[PDB]
Amino acid sequence: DDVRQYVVRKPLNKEGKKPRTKAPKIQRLVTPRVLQHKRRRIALKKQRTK
RNA sequence: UACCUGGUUGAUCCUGCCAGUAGCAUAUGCUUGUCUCAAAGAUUAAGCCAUGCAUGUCUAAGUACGCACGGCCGGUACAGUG
Repeated sequence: DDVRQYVVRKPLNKEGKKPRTKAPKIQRLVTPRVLQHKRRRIALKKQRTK
């Protein structure tokens, strides 16, 4: 199940400033780039052995 | 530039030092118009210190929910400067 949709977003409301909601950058999350880094590491091991 | 000169005697040769003589280095005195380079609290006290400064640092690439600013949908985790 999606995890980014379940983060707590904090609301902001300043005098004169239009209102906005802000959410933190989720850490230790699995993204395509984490998998890409893992695959590149594994492939580097492959080329070393070869 | 491998150099000497005055002084012992009534006078003479000599030992021999004193003094002269030139540079260099620190201080000091007098004087001082340009211009270039340039040493400089070592000597006495490695004595004592008011105050200020002299060591900080972020990239695309460790960590950003500081509206501190800021976007184009404030129902798309993280837009960016920070």
